[PDB]
Amino acid sequence: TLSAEDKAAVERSKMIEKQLQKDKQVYRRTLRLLLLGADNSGKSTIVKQMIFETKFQVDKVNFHMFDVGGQRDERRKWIQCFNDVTAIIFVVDSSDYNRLQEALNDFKSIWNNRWLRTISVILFLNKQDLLAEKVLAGKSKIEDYFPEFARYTTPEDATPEPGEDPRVTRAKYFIRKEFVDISTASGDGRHICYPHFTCAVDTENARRIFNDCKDIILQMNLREYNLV
Amino acid sequence: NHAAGILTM
Amino acid sequence: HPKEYEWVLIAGYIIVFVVALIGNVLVCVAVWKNHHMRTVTNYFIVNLSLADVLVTITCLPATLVVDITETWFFGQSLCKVIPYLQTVSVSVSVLTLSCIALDRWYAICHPLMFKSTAKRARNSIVIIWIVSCIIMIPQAIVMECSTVFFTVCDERWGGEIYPKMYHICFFLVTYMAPLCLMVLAYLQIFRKLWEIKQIRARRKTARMLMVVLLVFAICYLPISILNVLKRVFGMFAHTEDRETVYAWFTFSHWLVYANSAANPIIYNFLSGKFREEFKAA
Amino acid sequence: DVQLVESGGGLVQPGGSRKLSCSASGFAFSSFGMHWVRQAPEKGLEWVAYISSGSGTIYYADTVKGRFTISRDDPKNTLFLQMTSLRSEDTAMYYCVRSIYYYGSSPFDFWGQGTTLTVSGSDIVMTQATSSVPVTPGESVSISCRSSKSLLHSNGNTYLYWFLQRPGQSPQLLIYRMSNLASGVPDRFSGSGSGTAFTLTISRLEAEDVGVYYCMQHLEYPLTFGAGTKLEL
Amino acid sequence: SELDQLRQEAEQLKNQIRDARKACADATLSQITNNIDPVGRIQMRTRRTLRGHLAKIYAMHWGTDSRLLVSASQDGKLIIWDSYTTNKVHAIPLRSSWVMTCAYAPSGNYVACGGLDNICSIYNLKTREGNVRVSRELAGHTGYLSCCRFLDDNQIVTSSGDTTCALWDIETGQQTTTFTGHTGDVMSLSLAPDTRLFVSGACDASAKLWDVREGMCRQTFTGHESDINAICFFPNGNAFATGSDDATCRLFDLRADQELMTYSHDNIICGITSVSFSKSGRLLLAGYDDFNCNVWDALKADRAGVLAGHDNRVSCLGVTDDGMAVATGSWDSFLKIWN
Amino acid sequence: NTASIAQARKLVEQLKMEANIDRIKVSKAAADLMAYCEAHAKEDPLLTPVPASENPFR
Repeated sequence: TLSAEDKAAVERSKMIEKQLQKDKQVYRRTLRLLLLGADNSGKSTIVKQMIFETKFQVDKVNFHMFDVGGQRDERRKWIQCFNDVTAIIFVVDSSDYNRLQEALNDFKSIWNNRWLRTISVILFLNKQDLLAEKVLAGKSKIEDYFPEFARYTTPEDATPEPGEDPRVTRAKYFIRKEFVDISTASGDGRHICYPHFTCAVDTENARRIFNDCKDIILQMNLREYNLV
Repeated sequence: NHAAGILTM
Repeated sequence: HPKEYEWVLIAGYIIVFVVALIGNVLVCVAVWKNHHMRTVTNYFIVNLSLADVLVTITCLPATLVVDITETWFFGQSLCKVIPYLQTVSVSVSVLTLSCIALDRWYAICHPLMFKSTAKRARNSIVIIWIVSCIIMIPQAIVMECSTVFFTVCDERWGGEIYPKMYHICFFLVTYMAPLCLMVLAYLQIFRKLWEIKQIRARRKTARMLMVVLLVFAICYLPISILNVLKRVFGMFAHTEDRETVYAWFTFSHWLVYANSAANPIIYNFLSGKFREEFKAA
Repeated sequence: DVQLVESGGGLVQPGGSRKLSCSASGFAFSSFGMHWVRQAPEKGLEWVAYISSGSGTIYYADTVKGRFTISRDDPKNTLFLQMTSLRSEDTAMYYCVRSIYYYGSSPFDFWGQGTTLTVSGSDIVMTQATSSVPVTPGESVSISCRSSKSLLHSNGNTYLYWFLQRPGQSPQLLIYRMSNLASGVPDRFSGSGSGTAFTLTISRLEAEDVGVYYCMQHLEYPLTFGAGTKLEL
Repeated sequence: SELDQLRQEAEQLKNQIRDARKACADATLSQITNNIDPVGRIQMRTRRTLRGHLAKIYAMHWGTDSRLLVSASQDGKLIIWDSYTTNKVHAIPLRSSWVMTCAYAPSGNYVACGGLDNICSIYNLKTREGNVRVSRELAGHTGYLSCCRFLDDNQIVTSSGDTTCALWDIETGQQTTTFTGHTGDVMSLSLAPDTRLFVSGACDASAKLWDVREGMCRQTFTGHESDINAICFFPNGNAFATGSDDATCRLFDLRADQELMTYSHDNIICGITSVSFSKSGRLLLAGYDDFNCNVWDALKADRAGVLAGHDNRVSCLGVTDDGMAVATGSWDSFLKIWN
Repeated sequence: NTASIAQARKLVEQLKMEANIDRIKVSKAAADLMAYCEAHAKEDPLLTPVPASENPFR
């Protein structure tokens, strides 16, 4: 019993719904990644070497990564918007010993957040070359900033890359243990942390993010199929 | 035929 | 006159009857009552549970009274309509097990081609029901209630060229090509799923998926090889041992109803998430 | 700027065939329903065709159903009317009329410029009993347009439109749905009435308001126009 | 030196206003509204359900004629619905997908939206070309902006998360007045019915009453303990109700300059995301994080019914201007109408 | 460090400007809220439910 103009209005609404379902088919297959990090960490050099938003592709899969960093040091309130992202890419400047404890406290504040109780963190310990130079030079110790390093020795379950000193490997795995301690001591089962070591002139990062988002979506699907 | 009338499935 | 073999047979029939009925109706009313469990995964599960109640109420007591009395009471109308419903419900439950295995293979071995849609689930349920109703119509034309001078409800074709081909393609439809699709899907999910708390937690998944594959692949072997021996190669014509044939057939039918009873245990109630989402309803 | 321009006119002998093209410049053509409305060399307006947005709905008039065919090309921004089996009662001037339909929209708002084509029943009869009123500049005039069926739909809207055609130009939407003024009209035009009696009133009539005033219905297709009342000075 | 004397003067002034607020409180709202009859049970059922969005709905706003509403979602789309027939009048795609606010102009012409890109985009719906075109983009804020409210077709008040509000003139683009004084992220505002003074609530557990015409902060209200993330005026413009993260709403009064009533229940632990009154001022509705709204009898403070039906967090809520519906929009991509 | 002195002087000026407003008693303000809530009681389609002939969301 609709009129003529009412029938044409319903036809307009149906065409709008067709366009919205096409955009849903495009939107469901994209992967969002919230990028976070300190000021001297060089997250922008990761993004530029592979500006809020940035879209890139690996193997016809569309990644859509945004660095929200135009606001001030209170990240406590806008982080509710990012509770359905696929992963959080955290970047650490792992060569400045003075500013590393602040990075550890920031990672503890991101891990135990009440809106991020499901979101997995891909953790990039950036700037490895400066760390190697600082360890093999022997000018600035790590035991002055971390007193447990006097009693840390490399474990047998590690595989050092060929060409580097064992002291460099001990320092690298000490930093990695210091972040995965905060990773494993909370939220066991819902989300995990994937640490990678990364240089500045390295260019294989899109493959690493691809494998880690593969694992994240695999674990989410093993959970949501009543299958785990 | 002995096996006659037994329903399948 | 019942023998000693049927002293436990009727008890074993009624226990799987009440277990299958109770388990399947609680799964369907748990999905219907709750609203967090109406995902894209639980469409195939509730279709499988409707197929399972149709198997356990349309196939079980009719073939029980035939497998105890060898006497057909129901006349030609039910002798035409009942085996069609039986083969339709069995083939629906088998084909929806195949679609469950294909969907799990899409969602584990290919997680970044976001394939499992709700439109795809609706299309696959419609294709299962349509193909299963169209394939089983020769179980409805040629059924006759013949008395020889108890009375049988059996097939009678023209010639020995058509029913052999029909029952060998029926054997490929209701048992074999589902088994090849299920073996492919669950073997590749086993290869993918084989920090150590996570590895020891996702190894139990591959173990229980091989349990699901084995419970399907064992509980449909003897009835299907018996049908392809009887209806095709013309065995069980001249036997000195016919009661052994009769016990073989009633045991294979009990294996089918045991599988249709065990489906909502190994598909739903053996997962912690379904228990934690079941007690909220 | 917003304009529609059509071409494809000229002499056609009867029984022939001809295609008319209306090209759009300056608006989002893919979201506007498009009408074709013709005018005889001395009579008033009548409706000939309609195609929706997305081409999912097409309507024709009772005179040209089956021998006219309308279509649209959305990437090339054109509207086509392919006419076969022409009679001698198709000699006219054809106008290409845009119209958009949503809640609170303004249909029939922009009219084209028209091609001159020379050729050598349970619908609503909108009668307009006056035909020529001699007017002076600076006086209130009222123009009456009686329907036969009641145009007041159940959802409150009274689908009656008032158009103005000046001598030598194309028609222009004055009032849509019996009271709402069109965007760009002076505030001295106003419409009133109910159900089957409607009226237009003009206060302080200027010299640029002479012309013919048409009343269209829009309750149900075919949209039937009125005979038009001339305002001779 | 002088800074200690300045801090002591500030402390003595705060003590003076505390004693002055204490001297002007003789009874409470619950001791005057004890004799009136209560409301009783309220059963409001979902009439329309509007399903078009792809992600979480973040804000909505009813048009001034109580029929059309705009809703903004996190997939980067405004959708304008005709709520009587659930038709989609418009679908506007945004430049940046992170939108935290929404507004409908009181003329029906414009629609504003903003978010994590620090920019208030103002869209013009009634064009001569049939499409929705970005009329302009206001950009002077230093943080994300959380609420936008139209005064008329030419000026708009925006509250951003860099402890500031601003009054923009759309015809030029530069902000004409900047309201500062907060010490935390301003999360929501609401204008008076006369639009001569508005009120704004922040994360420093305080709400402030600003004068639009002059430009100075008039009064501050400190009653809460956590971040205020919803605020709305009582309909005569002499009270307002705030919603916070400590699971309690409360009703402050402007002339008595202090808090009158606290709406809370011990089985409620999650924070409030939306607050708006009703047309009389007797139903303080509230949207919660536990996926359902609650209707509070706003004179005797007892609860009077719930509006359950959402699967996820209720993020926005609004009452029409004739008072004949309540639209709640939540994070499961649904708006729902109740009356 | 004079910017802290300017901010403190601005804050105390803000406080003494907020201290000199006239306040009515809470009893009268509660009475006026009650009077407005009971003088517009008949015009509320959420408090007093309207019949389904005048309810357009039916």
